[PDB]
Amino acid sequence: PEASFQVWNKDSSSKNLIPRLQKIWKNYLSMNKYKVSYKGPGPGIKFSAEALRCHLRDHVNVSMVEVTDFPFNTSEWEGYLPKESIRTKAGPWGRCAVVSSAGSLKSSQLGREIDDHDAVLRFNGAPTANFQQDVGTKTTIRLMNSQLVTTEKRFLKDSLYNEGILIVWDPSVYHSDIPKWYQNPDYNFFNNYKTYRKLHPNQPFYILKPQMPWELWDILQEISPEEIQPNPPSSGMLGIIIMMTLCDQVDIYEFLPSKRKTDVCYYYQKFFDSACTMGAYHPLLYEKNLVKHLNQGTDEDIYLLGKATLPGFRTIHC
Ligand SMILES: *[C@@H]1O[C@H](CO)[C@@H](O[C@@H]2O[C@H](CO)[C@@H](O[C@@H]3O[C@H](CO[C@H]4O[C@H](CO)[C@@H](O)[C@H](O)[C@@H]4O[C@@H]4O[C@H](CO)[C@@H](O[C@@H]5O[C@H](CO)[C@H](O)[C@H](O)[C@H]5O)[C@H](O)[C@H]4NC(C)=O)[C@@H](O)[C@H](O[C@H]4O[C@H](CO)[C@@H](O)[C@H](O)[C@@H]4O[C@@H]4O[C@H](CO)[C@@H](O[C@@H]5O[C@H](CO)[C@H](O)[C@H](O)[C@H]5O)[C@H](O)[C@H]4NC(C)=O)[C@@H]3O)[C@H](O)[C@H]2NC(C)=O)[C@H](O)[C@H]1NC(C)=O
Ligand SMILES: Nc1ccn([C@@H]2O[C@H](CO)[C@@H](O)[C@H]2O)c(=O)n1
Repeated sequence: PEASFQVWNKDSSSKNLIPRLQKIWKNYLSMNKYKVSYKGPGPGIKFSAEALRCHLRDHVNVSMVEVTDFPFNTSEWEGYLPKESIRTKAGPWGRCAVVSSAGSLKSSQLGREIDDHDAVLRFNGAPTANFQQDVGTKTTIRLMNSQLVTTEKRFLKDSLYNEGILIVWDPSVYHSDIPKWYQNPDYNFFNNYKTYRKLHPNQPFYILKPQMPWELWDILQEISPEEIQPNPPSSGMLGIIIMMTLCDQVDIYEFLPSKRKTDVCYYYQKFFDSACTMGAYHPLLYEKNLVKHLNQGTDEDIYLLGKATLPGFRTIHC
């Protein structure tokens, strides 16, 4: 007979959520922090995985702030941004993994498998020490939010960040261009970005353009059958899109949860929070519908391995 088990439900909505997280979702809708007014095609639209993958390649500009973008062409910013394009510095690569920071990675024994990709993406302060056998040992790209660069004093100190290519991103006002964003960043990380840059001139450190997270959000809101949190996508979703721009194959682990689904928010932290898996601030719930929708793997691969497989943009149709 055929096995019965549960993997992520592609049509997850707020009505599936715990009432606790339902109120939180509702409240973020209300305090429209980023002054979002969705004016696109309208809540709820169906795409084939082939078409949506191609609607994603075409309508999201994965690009980094360059020294041509005002005011990063001014004297104070001289020599601060990387000379070369990230695409020059990064691959293009063949096998790539995205390591989510979920607690569900604990005792998953993915460490060797994750190490067998040409390049590995991790987030924020997710550490390697003590976790090699569950998480891997290699860090090629690390995507971080601006809050960590602004406020985490460990960012300028801990030897871990000093591995691979770094990227910082910052939530802007909805549809804001670079100069408006620069004047009003969510966190003021510019000082610390500069200060790091002085410390490690050799290691490539990029700033994501503020437009990218909202371009991805538009598609989310357009897909979902209801209003999603008007806050940018999680680092995890942006990281998926990024690696898709740089890889043929992206294997993404414990984003879609395995059977090890747990309230433990992070593998390196000890505190419990269901919201880390299901979403509170980020529209994480709808991102996972998406990743589950584009998933080219089996449902068994999700149950056992927490593994989704999405193909990279380089290998797509029309
Ligand atoms: C992600 O990031 C993406 C990249 O940044 C981004 O994509 C960009 O989107 C923009 C839209 O938002 C889009 O902007 C348009 O740009 C047009 C010009 O582009 C050309 O120059 C830019 C320079 O930046 C370049 O990037 C682009 O590629 C174009 O270069 C051309 O490249 C061709 C390559 O294919 C090349 O052709 C090749 O040549 C080869 C030679 O061997 C070979 O032959 C190849 O086979 C051949 O293909 C070509 O030579 C070259 N051309 C040039 C000039 O360099 C603009 O035209 C356009 O502006 C118009 O539209 C906007 C609205 O969109 C209007 O506001 C604006 O006013 C313009 O409207 C025109 O207005 C004039 C004047 O009023 C009108 O003229 C009248 O016409 C009448 C009838 O004709 C009559 O004559 C009257 O007398 C005239 O007065 C005209 O009709 C109006 N047009 C229209 C349609 O109404 C616009 O700015 C940009 O191109 C995109 N970039 C890329 C790379 O795709 C993307 O948006 C980002 N994603 C997200 C989600 O944000
Ligand atoms: N329990 C968790 C914790 C985190 N995450 C994903 O991992 C990224 C890094 O924090 C987050 O941005 C999020 O995408 C997750 O899916 N589940």
